[PDB]
This record gives sequence, structure tokens and C-alpha cells, in this order.
Amino acid sequence: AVLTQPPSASGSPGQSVTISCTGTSSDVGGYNYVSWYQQHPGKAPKLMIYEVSKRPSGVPDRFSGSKSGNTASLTVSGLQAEDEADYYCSSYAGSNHWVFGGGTKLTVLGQPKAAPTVTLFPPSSEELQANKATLVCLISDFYPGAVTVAWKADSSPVKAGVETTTPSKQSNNKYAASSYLSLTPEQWKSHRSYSCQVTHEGSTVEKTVAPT
Amino acid sequence: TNLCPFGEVFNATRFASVYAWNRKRISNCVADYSVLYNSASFSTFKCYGVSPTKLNDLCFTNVYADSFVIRGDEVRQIAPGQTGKIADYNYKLPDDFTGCVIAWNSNNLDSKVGGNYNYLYRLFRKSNLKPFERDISTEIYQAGSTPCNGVEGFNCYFPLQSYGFQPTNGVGYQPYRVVVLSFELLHAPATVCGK
Amino acid sequence: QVQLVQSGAEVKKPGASVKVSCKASGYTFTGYYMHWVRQAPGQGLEWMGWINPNSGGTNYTQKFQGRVTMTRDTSISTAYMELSRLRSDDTAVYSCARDMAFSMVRGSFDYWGQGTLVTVSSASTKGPSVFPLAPSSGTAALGCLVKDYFPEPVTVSWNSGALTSGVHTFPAVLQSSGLYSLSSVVTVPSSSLGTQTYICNVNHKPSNTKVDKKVEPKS
Ligand SMILES: *[C@@H]1O[C@H](CO[C@@H]2O[C@@H](C)[C@@H](O)[C@@H](O)[C@@H]2O)[C@@H](O[C@@H]2O[C@H](CO)[C@@H](O)[C@H](O)[C@H]2NC(C)=O)[C@H](O)[C@H]1NC(C)=O
Ligand SMILES: *[C@@H]1O[C@H](CO[C@@H]2O[C@@H](C)[C@@H](O)[C@@H](O)[C@@H]2O)[C@@H](O[C@@H]2O[C@H](CO)[C@@H](O)[C@H](O)[C@H]2NC(C)=O)[C@H](O)[C@H]1NC(C)=O
Repeated sequence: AVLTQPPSASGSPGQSVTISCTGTSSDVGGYNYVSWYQQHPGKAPKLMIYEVSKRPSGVPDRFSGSKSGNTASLTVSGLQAEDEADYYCSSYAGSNHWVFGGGTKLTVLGQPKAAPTVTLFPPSSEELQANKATLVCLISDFYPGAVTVAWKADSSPVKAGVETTTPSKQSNNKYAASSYLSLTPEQWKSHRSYSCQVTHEGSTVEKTVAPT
Repeated sequence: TNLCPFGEVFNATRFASVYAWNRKRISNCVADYSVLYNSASFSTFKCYGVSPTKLNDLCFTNVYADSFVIRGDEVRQIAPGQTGKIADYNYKLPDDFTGCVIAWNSNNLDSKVGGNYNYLYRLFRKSNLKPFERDISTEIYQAGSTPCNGVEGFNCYFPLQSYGFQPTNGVGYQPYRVVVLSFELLHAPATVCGK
Repeated sequence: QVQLVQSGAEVKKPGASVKVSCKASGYTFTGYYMHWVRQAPGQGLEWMGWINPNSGGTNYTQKFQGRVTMTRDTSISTAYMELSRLRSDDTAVYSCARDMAFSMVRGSFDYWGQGTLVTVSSASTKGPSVFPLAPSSGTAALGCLVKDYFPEPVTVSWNSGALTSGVHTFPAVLQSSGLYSLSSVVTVPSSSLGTQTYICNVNHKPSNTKVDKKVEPKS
């Protein structure tokens, strides 16, 4: 059972930002053993918070943790450039098992926030004639570079057959990503529509395609 | 005319872990404690309730020889009224203790290049030991409120930890072999006498 | 000073097994629980299990039971992680992390290993299938889907290189099948679609595959 963590938290230099981490009553809301890790690209993670709010030695007071219900929160006051990294929460989950969060990229805003542009492509007629079907959701020109992609058949969610790239920096220093939904030709024509939902800084951009 | 077998207690080939400290009962024999005290192999030789010079001329009914291995900074815990992991959870001496505590550095024998992990000590225990009590249980220590059902893990600790014991250790972390002689004067024919 | 030094990178094929080592130093190896965590490239952290170097007891999360094996050799202060029946999505950097609590498991890691990259690549080369991404039916987008290929890379040009303005070739996905898939999109204004010819040139050198697909609106 993964811990739900927003894809992108961001702020301007000196501002305060909060990274949430929602679990259930049998991990986050069940025990006071939530941890927070900071990972700079290519380096090993660094423990920033343990047991909800305790700081290891050397961790700045700007980092503070807290917990309310099944949701923990890592707050960073006085945001600085070196705080730009990926942040993962952790929690004991019962039965001698620990679990991580999905991860949040914390970006120090160097340019205005750009919402993602979404272009969704249905399966081509040639692929359908090969007894295959693939939806292509293309996400580009968004900043900061972190996003959650959710697929929907009709109006119900779809988790099987989803593969998504991690964000990559473009030539304009914005970011882009792509997500693929592999389907059978029968699943594609059964449901009345498929949708690609793209979440970025609270707002969500959705594109929908229909058979034929 | 039997001499007391102090040789097989001090010069024993291998010693016991402190949690399972070995006890030898000495009886019906003649011993010379002056030779033990004369030997300079011992770095610790403190007696309580009796002096070592007036020990080879006093008769006792039974003599108990407890032997085990601990590390340097824990040697001071083998005394009446001391606190620590060893005195609380492994080997406790009573406050009215009558006997002697002997120890010597055994780094040449009880250390391995890479670590000797055969000497253990009890790290977790629900309460303190009575004097001269031995606890050799290997049950999972239930630290929290949820029972452990013999499953190691969260709030369910293994009660025994091993000493490192590497030759390059500091003196406080090197192994020491301890022999505790306790004398009892049971209202009975005193057999263990000194000469 | 604590140091957790892991074995070198390993390349494996699906169905094989791998053994990662983790030699500790600077502390009593039996005094702290050892955890194993993996991290897929670009993705997040994933907890696998723990072992107590003292008692030898272990616990594995559910999804790795039956495939993971955690052992230790106290005489050399080394922990081992074995993963059997490998698959493509097992490609990750596997790390050993020391529990900061003494002789207790509490899930907070204070020292990590440098990691051991374990790459489970496809068992054979495969050229891609190229399908046209027909434009929808004021900007309009068209492109080419370069589906299921191995290994990297492919090169996608448009009109023999004479169409570069508005072209964005996305980085490929690594599907759980072990095959890569890619899409390259050209964006033109809505009111200028059928003016020019759109032909994407897909080249996959490892398989000697060269394809030219003409993209055009449908029906
Ligand atoms: C890994 O640990 C699980 C969890 O054990 C439970 O959680 C502990 C904190 C403690 O409260 C135990 O008493 C719990 O049972 C083990 O799973 C249990 O194993 C026992 C076997 O004795 C079995 O009776 C239970 O039904 C199991 N419960 C579940 C949910 O699976 C598991 O055995 C441990 N794995 C290893 C390899 O030791
Ligand atoms: C414990 O043994 C010591 C010395 O043992 C020595 O090393 C052994 C490997 C073996 O070869 C012994 O014979 C060695 O003597 C005893 O101390 C010595 O005992 C001898 C008598 O044989 C005596 O001449 C020496 O002066 C003693 N001292 C030294 C420094 O060698 C010691 O008495 C034994 N202790 C007990 C309680 O039996």
C-alpha cells in the first residue's frame, strides 16, 4: 500500500512549502513512526525527519514534520536553492513492514509556473489491424518538472497497462513527459471513451479520446 | 588431602558468556588463596566482607566459583550495588556479598581478527535479576503492548547481543575473564579450609 | 565512520538470479538491523525487507516473498540480498541501509550504501513497429509511434530532415516487457495541416530497421 504524495511542491526563495503524505489508519494514522528523506539527483537519500517530527543532528530547523490523521506533512520554511531535491516519506505499516511514499520533487521557482499541455492520441487503424491498441498521452511545456498521470476508462480508473516516463528537461528549461496505455482492441471499442488526466500544482488537465 | 580445583576454573580452556555464567561448587578440599593473590596475572582482585590475607586461614562450608567474560568498562559492574547492563540483566551480586572478584585481560585468547561473536550478553529484560540469578531464556522481548508470538521485529527484540571483540579494540572494549569466588558459612561441617 | 560498500553493477537476463553484497565497517556489525531498498531509474524508493545481523531473522514485504533472500556472514560483516526469477521491471539500484536504532528495527536509515545497479535487459534485439499518429478530428498535432524496440536508441527525423520546426521527439518508455517505445510529434497550426507532406524516418541501427511512415488525416 503506497503512501500518496503530491508529485510537485514548489515555492519562491524564502517562502514556506508543505509536502503532504497521505496513508491509512494502519500506517500513518496508526503509528508515530513516519520518516522523511531528501534525495539530490544521483546521491543517496538523507534522513531529514524521523518519528513524525524529530530531526537528526545537522538537519536545519527549517525542516519540520507533523502528522494529522492519516496525513503527515513536511514543511520547509525559508526555502533555499539547495533544498531543490526529491522528498520521500516513510512509515511503519504493521506486520514488520515499512512503506515509502511516491515522492515529491521540491522545486525552487526560477521561472513562472507553466501548466502542462496535453495531447492524447487514439490507437491508429494500422495498430488495430495488428490486434493491438495503444493510447499515447504527450505532456510538455510544464514547470516545475513533476506530474502525476491518471488514466480513466469511461469514468472509472485504469491502472493496468500504464507506463509513464519520468520528467525530462526540454531545450527551453521546461519539462516534458509521456504516458502510454496498452489495451486490447476489444477494450478500446467497449468503453465509450478513455481519458488522460494530468495533475500539476493542484490543477489537472484532462484529454479524452473515443473510438472511431 | 585433595587440593581444591581452582586450576580448572581460572585456567579453563574456554569461558562462558555472561548471560549463561558458569558456576563451580568447591567443597571437601584444601586451597591456598595466597597463591591466587600472589599471582600478578590479575588486573582486578577486590574482596568484600573478608580480606584476602585472612582468607587462607578461615574455613567455609562451600565456595562457589562463578566465571564468565565481559568487556573492559563493564568490569566495574561486578561489585555489590552496581548498575549497568551486566549487573542488572546478566550477573548481580548481593549487597551483603562475602567474597572476591577476580578479572584479567583475555584479549589474546577471546579475540578474532574479524570479531569474536561467541560471547553474548542479555541486552533486554523485563526486570532486574536477583543476586546470583541466571537467565538463559531466548524468548523475544515484548517491548510494546502488542504480543510478539515468537516473531522478531517491531517492538519485538532479540534479547541477546554479541560483543565485538576484535584485537584492535580499545581496552574498555577488550574481553576480560572474570572469576567471582563467594564463600558461604552454612551452619554445617566446614570442609573448604585454607592452608 | 560508518561505511557500507556494495558489490559492483550486474547485468542479468529475465529468469536469472542476482546476489548483491554489502560489507559494513566502522561499527559493530551485529548491533544494527540492515534494510534493503531498491529504486528504479527515475522512479521512487521501494522498501524490500530487513535482516538482523545478530539473530539472522528476516522479514520481507509481500510482493518479494518467494523471490528475495536476505542472509549475512558475521565473520566478514557482509549482508547479502538475492533476487530470483528476475523480470524487466526489477531493473533498479539496490541499496543496503542501516537502521539507526541499536538492536531494534525502527525504519529510519542513517547510513546508505552507494548502491548496486542491476539491469535486467531484453533477451534479444527487436526492431520497432511504426504507426502513424493521425491528427485529431488553433494548433494541430501529428506524429509517429515507435513501438516495442530494443535496445536503445532509435533516431526519428521528419521529411529526411527537412522538417524540424515544431518537432519534439519524446524520450522512450521502458515498458515492463523490457521493450522500449517512443513517440515523435510535429505540431502545426490547425489551418495548415494538409498543406505539406509528413513522413517520419525511423532508424533503429541495432536491428538494421529503417522505416518511412507517411502520416495523414483519416476518413
Ligand atoms: C514477518 O513478520 C510477520 C508479522 O508478524 C506479526 O507482526 C509482529 C509485529 C507480531 O505482532 C507478530 O506476533 C505478528 O504475528 C510474520 O507474519 C506472522 O507469522 C506468524 C508465524 O509465527 C503467523 O502466525 C502470523 O499469522 C503471521 N501474520 C501475518 C500477517 O503474516 C512473518 O512470519 C514474518 N516473516 C518472517 C520471515 O519471519
Ligand atoms: C595457571 O597456569 C599458570 C601458568 O601456566 C603456564 O602455561 C600453560 C600453557 C602450561 O604450560 C603451564 O605448565 C605453565 O606454567 C600457573 O602459573 C605458573 O605455574 C607454575 C607451576 O607449573 C609455576 O612454576 C609458575 O611460577 C607459575 N607462574 C607463572 C607466571 O608461570 C598457575 O599456577 C595456574 N593457575 C591455577 C589456578 O592452576
